[PDB]
Amino acid sequence: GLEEFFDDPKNWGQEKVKSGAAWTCQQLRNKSNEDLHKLWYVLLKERNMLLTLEQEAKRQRLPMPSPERLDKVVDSMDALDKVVQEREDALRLLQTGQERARPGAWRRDIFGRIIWHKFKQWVIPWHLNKRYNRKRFFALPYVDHFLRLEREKRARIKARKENLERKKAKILLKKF
Amino acid sequence: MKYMVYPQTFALNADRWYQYFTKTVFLSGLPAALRAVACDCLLQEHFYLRRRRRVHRYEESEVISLPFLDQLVSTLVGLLSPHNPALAAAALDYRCPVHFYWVRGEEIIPRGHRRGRIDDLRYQIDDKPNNQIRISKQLAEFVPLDYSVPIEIPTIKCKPDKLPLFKRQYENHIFVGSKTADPCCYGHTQFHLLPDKLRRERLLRQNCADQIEVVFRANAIASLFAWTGAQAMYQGFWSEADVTRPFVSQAVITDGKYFSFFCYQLNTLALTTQADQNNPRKNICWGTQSKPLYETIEDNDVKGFNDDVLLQIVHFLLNRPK
Amino acid sequence: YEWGVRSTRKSEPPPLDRVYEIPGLEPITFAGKMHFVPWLARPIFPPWDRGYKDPRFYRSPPLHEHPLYKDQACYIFHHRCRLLEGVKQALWLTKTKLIEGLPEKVLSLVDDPRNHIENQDECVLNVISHARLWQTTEEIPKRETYCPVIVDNLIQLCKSQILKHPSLARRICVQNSTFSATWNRESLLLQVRGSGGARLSTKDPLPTIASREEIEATKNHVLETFYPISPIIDLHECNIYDVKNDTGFQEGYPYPYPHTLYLLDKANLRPHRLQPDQLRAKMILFAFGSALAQARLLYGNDAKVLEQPVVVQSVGTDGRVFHFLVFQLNTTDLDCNEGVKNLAWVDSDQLLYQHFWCLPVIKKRVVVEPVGPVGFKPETFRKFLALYLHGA
Amino acid sequence: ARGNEYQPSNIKRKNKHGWVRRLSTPAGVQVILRRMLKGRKSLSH
Amino acid sequence: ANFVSWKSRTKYTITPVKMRKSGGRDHTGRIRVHGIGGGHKQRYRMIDFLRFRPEETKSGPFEEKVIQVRYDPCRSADIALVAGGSRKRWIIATENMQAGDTILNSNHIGRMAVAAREGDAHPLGALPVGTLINNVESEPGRGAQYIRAAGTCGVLLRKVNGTAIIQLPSKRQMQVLETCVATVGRVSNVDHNKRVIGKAGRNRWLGKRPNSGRWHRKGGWAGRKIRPLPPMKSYV
Amino acid sequence: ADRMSKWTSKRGPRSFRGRKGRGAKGIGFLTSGWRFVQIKEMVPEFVVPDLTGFKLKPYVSYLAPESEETPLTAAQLFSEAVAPAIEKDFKDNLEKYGFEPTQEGKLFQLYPRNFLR
Amino acid sequence: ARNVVYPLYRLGGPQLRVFRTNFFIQLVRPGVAQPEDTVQFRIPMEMTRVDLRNYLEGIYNVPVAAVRTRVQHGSNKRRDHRNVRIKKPDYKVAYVQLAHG
RNA sequence: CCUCCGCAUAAGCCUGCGUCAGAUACUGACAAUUAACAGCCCAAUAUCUACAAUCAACCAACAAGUCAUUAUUACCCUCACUGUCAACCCAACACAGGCAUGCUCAUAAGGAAAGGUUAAAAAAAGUAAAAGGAACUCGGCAAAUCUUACCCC
RNA sequence: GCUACCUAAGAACAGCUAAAAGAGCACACCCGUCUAUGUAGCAAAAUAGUGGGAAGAUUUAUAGGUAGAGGCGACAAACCUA
RNA sequence: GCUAAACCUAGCCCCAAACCCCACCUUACUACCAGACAACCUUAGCCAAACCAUUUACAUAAAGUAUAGGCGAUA
Ligand SMILES: [Mg+2]
Ligand SMILES: [Mg+2]
Ligand SMILES: [Mg+2]
Ligand SMILES: [Mg+2]
Ligand SMILES: [Mg+2]
Ligand SMILES: [Mg+2]
Ligand SMILES: [Mg+2]
Ligand SMILES: [Mg+2]
Ligand SMILES: [Mg+2]
Ligand SMILES: [Mg+2]
Ligand SMILES: [Mg+2]
Ligand SMILES: [Mg+2]
Ligand SMILES: [Mg+2]
Ligand SMILES: [Mg+2]
Ligand SMILES: [Mg+2]
Ligand SMILES: [Mg+2]
Repeated sequence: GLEEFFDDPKNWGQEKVKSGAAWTCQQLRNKSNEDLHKLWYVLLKERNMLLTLEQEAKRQRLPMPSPERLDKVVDSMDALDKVVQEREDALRLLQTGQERARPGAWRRDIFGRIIWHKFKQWVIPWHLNKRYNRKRFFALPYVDHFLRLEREKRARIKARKENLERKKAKILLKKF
Repeated sequence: MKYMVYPQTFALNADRWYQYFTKTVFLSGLPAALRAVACDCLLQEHFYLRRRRRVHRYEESEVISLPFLDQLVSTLVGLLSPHNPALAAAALDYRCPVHFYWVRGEEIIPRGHRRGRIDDLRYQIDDKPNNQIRISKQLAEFVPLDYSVPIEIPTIKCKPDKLPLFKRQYENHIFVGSKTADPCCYGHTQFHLLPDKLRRERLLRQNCADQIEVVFRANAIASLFAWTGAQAMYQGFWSEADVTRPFVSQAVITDGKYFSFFCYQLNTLALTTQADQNNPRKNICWGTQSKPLYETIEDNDVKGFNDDVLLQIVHFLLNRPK
Repeated sequence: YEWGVRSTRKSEPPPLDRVYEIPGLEPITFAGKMHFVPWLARPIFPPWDRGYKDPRFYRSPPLHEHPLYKDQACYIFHHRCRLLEGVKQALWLTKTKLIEGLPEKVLSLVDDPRNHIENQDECVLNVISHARLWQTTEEIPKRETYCPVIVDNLIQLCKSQILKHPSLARRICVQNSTFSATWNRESLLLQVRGSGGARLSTKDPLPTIASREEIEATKNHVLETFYPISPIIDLHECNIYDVKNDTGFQEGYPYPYPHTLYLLDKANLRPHRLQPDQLRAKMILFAFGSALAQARLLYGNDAKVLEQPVVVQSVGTDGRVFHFLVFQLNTTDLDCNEGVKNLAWVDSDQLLYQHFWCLPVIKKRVVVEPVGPVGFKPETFRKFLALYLHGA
Repeated sequence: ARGNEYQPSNIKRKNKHGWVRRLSTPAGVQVILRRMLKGRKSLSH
Repeated sequence: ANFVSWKSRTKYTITPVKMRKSGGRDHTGRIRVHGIGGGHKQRYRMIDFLRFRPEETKSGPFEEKVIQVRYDPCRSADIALVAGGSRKRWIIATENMQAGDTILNSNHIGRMAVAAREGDAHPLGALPVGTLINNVESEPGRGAQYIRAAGTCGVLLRKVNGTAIIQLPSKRQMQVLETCVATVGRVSNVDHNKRVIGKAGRNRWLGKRPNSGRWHRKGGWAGRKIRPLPPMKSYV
Repeated sequence: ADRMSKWTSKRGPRSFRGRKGRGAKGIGFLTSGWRFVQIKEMVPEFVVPDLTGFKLKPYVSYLAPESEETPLTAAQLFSEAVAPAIEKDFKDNLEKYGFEPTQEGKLFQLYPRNFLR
Repeated sequence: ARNVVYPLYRLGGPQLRVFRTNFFIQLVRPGVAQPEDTVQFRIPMEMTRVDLRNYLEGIYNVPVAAVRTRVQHGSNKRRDHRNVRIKKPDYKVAYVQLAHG
């Protein structure tokens, strides 16, 4: 029912609503996959209720009662997602040895920068895909000068940072 | 800029909103060879007639029911002409447009350089009834003009936009299906076919089981009000010259299997605020719950044909001017 | 001279790398890279085909492998076939003898004043005015709108005679009805797949017009040939077809007997609109096709002289001009060029009205021609009503 | 009389100075590279 | 530029084909020919200049019927819709070509000379010497390329060896294999030469933009040049 | 003339505005007449469990012991799932123990991942 | 779900199922008068109205009759001290009409 | 009292006189534009498609023209996504300029030339003018009337 | 994205005289003859009046094309982002 | 006595050392359909020669030497 989008009617208007601690990753790791699946929707309903409270508080130009529980719920959901992702990653590594769920490859783009191109799902092979063939994954010789220039810009920035750090350290040592 | 009112509408509870826009009160109810011919039309459009191209569900309505309703109207008119002399001279129109433009209520412009200025709420109905019958002699009033009914017209507490309803600025048309020069200016019956988007199955899937009757009722109210208002304004009446006699019309709205019957009496064209401030008149729409003409069609046989529905159609066609 | 210029023709693939030509070594291509690079050899990708069947991305098998492909070419006449020689070509194809003017049997059905509709002139004028001026909100309705409307309104006006003729309750006006009929002429396999216009369908067959003596007399008549134009011109040559005689309805259908094929040329554009001769030829061919389908259904697929000739009427129109046809099929032995021949009575270019003025023409602020039809000819509607009443 | 030489139209804008057109030719690729080297927040138009 | 020639149709047809003007611009987009641009929109009618093109599965001489003679926007001469067997095609109409006429196209070179009849196509070797011809082919089966404008008529001068000598409308002589086909008579619209434009607007309608306003000095080329007639152009 | 503002479907002519979306994943395709055919299998089906009797509230009691974080690893999962069976059958064909040579043929293929979340 | 690659569907394939939904919605007070049966939500931009219908019917068991959506444009007019425009995020607004009256 | 207008669509722009609160058509917050209108389309392989438009009927044409399928094979089983606000765009500006289309053809819609006073010169716009009527001036420029005839190109 | 020309497919042209007209008067629309004002202006070329065309070699919306040793040009050394 | 005045560190310069989730080439930041299209080719000119036309530079020491060069500017 729509009443699940709002806090308890008794809690309505309360300046402060007491809440427990956010779920921890270690605590969640002990729960079964079905238990985590159910807790995900429990936390999702709580998160929807708290976001509703936040938006209504903004509308009414009033502080949200106990704003910290929204952060607690977000942290709990993040921990649950991390636990599920850890389990999926472990299973994937065991069964296939792949450390990434999505296929990809290190490729040199048209600008000469090495990127991790993440493969997309297609129904036809790449040699037939027209748009993919239009996309270019190689850098022509004229890009080498710009690659060198970018490298030198990065080197200058790094040198400035390091020299400034050394200057500040020397000033600190002299002061103390 | 004016709200475009769609008779066949996906909007929920659109019947009440149309009742408000029209000042209409809805009332439940009404104020052998033919069976063979109806079954013949059904079987012609379902089984007998060979289709070169495969028929898909999304086009089943257009390629089955629409020819079926056309055949029903034509054959029934031909067969009932002996029993209804006026029906002989009547003009039968297929998908001829029916346009009605009117003004109902006022609104303060919310925003813009015209904010705070009073502006009339204009509505335009552009219907395309699958079939319709037009005559030269007006039908008799179903109930005397100034018929006071205790039921109160629904009121809308929000803007018409909130019901899915959008404004446009195009030609304002008042059209009965033929130009004013056509002698056959009064209406007799409108046969409407609901579109595929408004299928009973689709509504059931969308959890709109309560809205089948709403769809039929809204289509009836809108289409019949537009037709009667167009007839009245062809006769010369308008908001400041409200009709001196009721303008009657009938409609049958079908989804292909389920039929519903509606009778509409226009008693008021004074829908604007100025002309409605002290107007006791209110239009009336009698309607019946949708009933299935047949249960199912298996190959060469139609199961559970509804003689009551067929006789309802026959009675509407047999209604005559006085 | 070859049509299609090189710049528009598909570009030739670039020449293969010499690494492929060299026998003993395996070329290094960018296939492993999964993308093109200009400094590696171009892969030779094996042909690809999606494993599963996918509509919306489906390629048909090459034509010769279609199950219905046949070396013998069937020439099909459909709703959008415009014969070059027109009436002569249709008569040769259908093995028909032409008679100018409708038969006396049908023409006399309107001579008696009782069959005459009350206020024929006024009612037909009203029908024309509604079709051409009052039909829609548009100031000048187009042919695509006023041709079907005028035909339907005339049919309704005729149907109003149910009071006088109760036999008119045994007929219906079916739409979207399509028929198919095949036959041989001089070893040429000709099919007619007629669709489009409306079909009046009766519960009883139409009475024969011509007598057996006239049918025999048709033997002496010789089909007018035309050279070098072949009778096949303008007919769709088709090598992938199915020889079948279909009446368009399942067996047991009420109102089985065709009575009038109402054909309408509702194209707005003159080039897209049939010429009068081509429309008459189309009427001939569709009437012959319906009659032949009826004959094949009734007396079987036997090439023989029909003991009970099949009569089919047809009314072609363009909204203003009409053409009336009564076709008597009295023989299914079409292959032979000699013998008894079908016969068609034709009345051509019967114009219901000379012109219609949607707007009042004004010269020097003076109305020269008022709004409405000009040159109305009630004789055309009398012929229309005669055809409608025939058989009742 | 003058001054209003810019008659905006997004189709022309993107077809004249868009990312796709800039990458179409090697010169435009170098234009994009120059913008990247300078640190422009808007490489293309 | 992205110019693509509109002449991409591969299958012959009778329907007028929707053209695309060039304005004298090459495929690169630059003006290659001046004075071309605008004019009334036109549709191309595919002309079958190979008059002897026996229909598929057929061979030998064949006749055809002239359905109509029609003005052609793309050509000085008017065309004719000629239909034979189970096909139709556009051809170049001769002077006295009316609808309903019969046109014979043959590849037979008889020992004697065929009685020349205007509008029919015969091998040049089959024509009597001195007959007026048009739509001549450079090579056997190449297709008509010469004497195609309105009112143009070539002359059959000699038939030495297996070759025929043709006086072109420019009076140049042309040696072609006698097997190459040419139609009898002069091209239609003979009065095209006496057409008065009347107004610059009609030139613009036809699609000819006005000449450049820049003034050019006339060089040595300008003076009237009287030259001997060029030698025969041979294709054997 | 605005280059620093994000390109959205609200900018451009009718064609641009209609063509560009807002990231919503497609649900079906378009056929002749612009009719949209929606494929049910392309609509994400929320697999919502039965929460009746569930004892895990969104928050955790503050009176709960604190435990060190031990992120799950492939080695730990193998030890806790496969190692016991391996030991038992060694004291007494890895598919019997659980290894799957290929992800093909599974509804939920681990790589390339073919399931949501 | 959002910010996840949807497994590509081919004809005859299995149903697309999401187990841990990533969409989080807000029930907001309408800023204008609305019908009694209408509920206003603020939705992630990647959520379709079909997705919202299934979301409400499965997670909350709310009988949904109709759903409409619109993309509200957040103001980009505001500027910080550096004269750089501050973009108010755009958000999707969904109007849900309840069923069974 | 004015009304060139105005209302919509297109294009452009992108929240840019909605509410609340602070300041002193600004700032911050809150809200909003809901699809039917429009965009976003089409399974192949061949094969068809001479006969303008102009009320399309006479006629008259020339500059020769926007508007069509069939045959077989596939295929239905399941209404998404996006635009929707404004006093608005291009001209550095709340710029007397530029700005496509449909209706309204003077309006039902949209607006205010005067911040207040005085009524000097000079200046701008306009109206009236005794008698004369080009005597002005390079020239009847301007204004007023409606006005002949002859040349050059 | 102005402008010169061109390509694709569009749109506009009241009323009157005449009659199938690069016809006449005349709106919209395009242009810019002459005068006045303005000259840091309302305007980096405008305003008011006046005037030329206004069914055509017309005007014009959209998209595309021709690029500087160049393009385009009814040659004004015109126009090609003031 | 108002506008205002000042201020010290944000950083920078030169060296040494040392080598450096999802979306996005279609209208970029756009889940999801038969491609074929692919890069390489002398710098020139200003300027100096008082013009300009051949010509005109791009560790130490040998040495500004041998040589080149409108045998001259210079190299
Ligand atoms: Mg422009
Ligand atoms: Mg000259
Ligand atoms: Mg929407
Ligand atoms: Mg003022
Ligand atoms: Mg003052
Ligand atoms: Mg005076
Ligand atoms: Mg003087
Ligand atoms: Mg004088
Ligand atoms: Mg003087
Ligand atoms: Mg003057
Ligand atoms: Mg005019
Ligand atoms: Mg003129
Ligand atoms: Mg000059
Ligand atoms: Mg000069
Ligand atoms: Mg020098
Ligand atoms: Mg010096």
